[PDB]
Amino acid sequence: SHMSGEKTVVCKHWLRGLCKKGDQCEFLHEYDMTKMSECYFYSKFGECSNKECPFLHIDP
Amino acid sequence: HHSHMSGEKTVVCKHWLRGLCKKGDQCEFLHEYDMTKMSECYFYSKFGECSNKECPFLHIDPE
Amino acid sequence: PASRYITDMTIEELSRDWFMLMPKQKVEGPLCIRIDQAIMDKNIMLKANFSVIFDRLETLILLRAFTEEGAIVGEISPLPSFPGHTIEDVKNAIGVLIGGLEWNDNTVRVSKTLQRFAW
Amino acid sequence: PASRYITDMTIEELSRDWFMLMPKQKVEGPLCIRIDQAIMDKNIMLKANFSVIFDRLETLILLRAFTEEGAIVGEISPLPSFPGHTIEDVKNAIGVLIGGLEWNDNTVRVSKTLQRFAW
Ligand SMILES: [Zn+2]
Ligand SMILES: [Zn+2]
Ligand SMILES: [Zn+2]
Ligand SMILES: [Zn+2]
Repeated sequence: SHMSGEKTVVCKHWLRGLCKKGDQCEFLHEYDMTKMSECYFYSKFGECSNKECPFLHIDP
Repeated sequence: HHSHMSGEKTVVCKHWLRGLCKKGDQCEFLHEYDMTKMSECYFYSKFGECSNKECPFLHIDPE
Repeated sequence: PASRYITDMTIEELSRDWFMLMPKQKVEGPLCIRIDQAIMDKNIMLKANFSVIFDRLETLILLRAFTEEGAIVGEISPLPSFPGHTIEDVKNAIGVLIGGLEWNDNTVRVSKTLQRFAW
Repeated sequence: PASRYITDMTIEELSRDWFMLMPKQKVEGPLCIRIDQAIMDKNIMLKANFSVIFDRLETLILLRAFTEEGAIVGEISPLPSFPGHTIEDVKNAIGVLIGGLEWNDNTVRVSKTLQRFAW
């Protein structure tokens, strides 16, 4: 690999324009639909109202 | 075969639903949650789709 | 000492019924947690009515999350079919509620009484 | 003759890419309208870059809706394929965008140049 290590999760704050860490952020500042964090609502409530939710809907 | 009301409010006040209305009983719209009197969904109407799986507003297809 | 009641909410705030655009409800132990998934980017304040004994929260009556305009966006309430709950059940539920609000980019504050008696 | 150009947006604002949690996109005539259905209760300002002729907007380059924090939550852009749209096409699109934003309880204002030449 060309990188010493790699980021694994897209920054949700950056997605909404709420990140001010720029390149110093620990999360990815690129939209990669396959590296989005887990949906808090789907995890805690077992359901999510957004038909287009981009966050991971994990199950048992 | 007799109606008690002279007329009735036909659509729920969306502002009231979100606490953005101060008109109370005097509002042009209904201040009670009646799922059968909800207004039309602006997004389903102008865009033909809506992201809320639980959208309470009317989704009317181009007739 | 006899139990004493903390009442962060006014009679109106406590009795008001509120609307959720994207309803979320979870039964956690003897408590029910509700939150509107649509609510984002607001300054939220958690207020609660509850009894205290020995400077510790004893029984939760009702906890609600309010925006600066006074609108309710979430709440934690005891389930009727349960004989009771503990401060531990309350803490679990508050964590779930605060977590959802934070996740939706809301800034969350807790009443001084809740901070004092629930911590 | 090469018409005058109005630039409400900086090169960065014009070049930035933005994200919609609940994407909504509509192609109306020679223009594309985008809006995040998830954005609510904010003060929004419409800014645009466009050419003017005869004291009115002539050709829209790009129009974006900004929150007070500078975040983009909506947009009207010409389709690549076309060099031709009218000020009426632009006004129609603006009305659709403003309508969606106001429906979501956002307070919408338009830049002075947009007021002067188009709205
Ligand atoms: Zn970041
Ligand atoms: Zn989700
Ligand atoms: Zn009303
Ligand atoms: Zn809808």
